[PDB]
Amino acid sequence: AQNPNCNIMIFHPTKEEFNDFDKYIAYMESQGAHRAGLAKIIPPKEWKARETYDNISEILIATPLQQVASGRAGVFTQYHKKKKAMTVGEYRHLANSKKYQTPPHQNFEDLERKYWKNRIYNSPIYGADISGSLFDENTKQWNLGHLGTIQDLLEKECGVVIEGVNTPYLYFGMWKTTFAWHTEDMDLYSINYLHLGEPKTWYVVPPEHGQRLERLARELFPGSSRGCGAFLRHKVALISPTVLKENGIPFNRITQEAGEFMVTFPYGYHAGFNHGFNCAEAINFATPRWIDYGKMASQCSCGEARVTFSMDAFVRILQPERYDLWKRGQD
Ligand SMILES: O=C(O)CNC(=O)C(=O)O
Ligand SMILES: [Mg+2]
Ligand code: NI
Ligand SMILES: [Zn+2]
Repeated sequence: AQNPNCNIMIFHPTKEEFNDFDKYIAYMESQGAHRAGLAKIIPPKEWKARETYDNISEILIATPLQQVASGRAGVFTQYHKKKKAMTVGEYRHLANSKKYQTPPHQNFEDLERKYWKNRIYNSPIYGADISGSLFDENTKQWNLGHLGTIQDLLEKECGVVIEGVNTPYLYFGMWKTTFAWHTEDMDLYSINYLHLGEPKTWYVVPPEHGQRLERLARELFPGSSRGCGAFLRHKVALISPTVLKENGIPFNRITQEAGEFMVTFPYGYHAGFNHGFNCAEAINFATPRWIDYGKMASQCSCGEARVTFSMDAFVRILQPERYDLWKRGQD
């Protein structure tokens, strides 16, 4: 069995290997990359996402979100407070302000220490889930707006034709912006490209050990667990690496820098934080190997998780027994 310790693997495809996206994902899996839940892909030196980032300031962040924490430094939740609209140029100036800018630090490890010590005492502002793309249309390789759609994958594998679309989303971050512990909708894959700016640190639990993280989360968040049998779908709970180590939960960590892709694999729980002002693009995708994970994915039916239109069909076709309850949670 490849990668039996479930380490995060880093790939360096050549320009030739970068042509066929599906083939390269299958290659990484042949080497055991999915066992980690996360992989890093460094694009060939000849590749670029677009020519420059000099003209992005006028993109609108319609509903910036202030991420307010509650709890203790290593075990906390966050809620998202809506703020007034602002442009990317306005948001960048805000991220760089004395109130929000990255503090002086020695290296990524020192910054990680400062994040877990101090995150809860501040409320950073995030642009999230902004439909759009920063890939140039002429970028043919690994262009996250030109991938094969999940609806087409389901049709190819299972024969069923369904409604729905699959487009990418932009994220604008600043120091201490935080992504809570979660798997993707329907335990899909994700791909994330860091277009510009400061890094993102990721934490990940191997898919084969995801239920260990779920059991710890039920212990640490006991009222939320009573409220919903899939409350991590709410995407609000944080647990630090020190707490995970104290509780014996298997995990790994890695820092993504600008110009790098990260792939999350089905049922790989992940969480993390941004180091400073940045912009990322991400989208969900599927392969044949996902189908079995989609069929088994937990679902939130309490009303909190509310998701895209296109998840309806996935539930309806892959999880018909659950469909009526889940749809009630959507309405
Ligand atoms: O950029 C982001 O905020 C978050 N990305 C992910 O959790 C992902 O690609 O799965
Ligand atoms: Mg612009
Ligand atoms: Ni994710
Ligand atoms: Zn719920």
